[PDB]
Amino acid sequence: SKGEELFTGVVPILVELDGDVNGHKFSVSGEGEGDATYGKLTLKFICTTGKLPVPWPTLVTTFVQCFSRYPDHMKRHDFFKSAMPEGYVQERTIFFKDDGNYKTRAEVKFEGDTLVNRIELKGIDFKEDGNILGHKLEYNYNSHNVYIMADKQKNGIKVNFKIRHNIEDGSVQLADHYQQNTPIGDGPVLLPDNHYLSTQSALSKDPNEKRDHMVLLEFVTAAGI
Repeated sequence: SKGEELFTGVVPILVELDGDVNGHKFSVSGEGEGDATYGKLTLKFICTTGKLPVPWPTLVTTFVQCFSRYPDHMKRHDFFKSAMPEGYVQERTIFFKDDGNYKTRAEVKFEGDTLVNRIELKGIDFKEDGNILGHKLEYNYNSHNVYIMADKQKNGIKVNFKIRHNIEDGSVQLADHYQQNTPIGDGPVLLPDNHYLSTQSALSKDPNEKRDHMVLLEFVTAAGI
């Protein structure tokens, strides 16, 4: 396919987010690199408007699936890379159990040789005293499976999954994800058979960094075929 060749080495990544959660406005910038050969991502995010109003972990999923490692035998199912360099639109709705929801819209594509993820986030109906606004989530992250399916009507894919956020009291915060991706260009893309992505992520901090930020290491590989 098209994009395949674009991912053959380490690619620099730029992440830009504009958000509003219950009237609290904020901006985030992130930079790093991805190496789809190992399904590996390394990023650092910085809250540019000051203190992040929600917990960092809640934004992970929002902050580039084209960096997933697809095994040789599954290359024909890699929609993400097939949409490059023109890119794709990724939209979601994220429902926090017994809490508010996030609505996101992003464009992911290449600007020169940098892979760009530009997002607009809108959060509503959050409880001022819930796990999100109340900042009760631990600073860590779990492994998940992300289910993918073809959408022949929109020439895209539909994706669904649940994230499990650990709460400081030992409990769990569920986050139901509903997602749609559609190509930006008019060129051909690869529509996949049902399959899934297996994820793992580690969160850390930069000891010498005074701004509000998050350091992220993540591995993702496709499976189920």
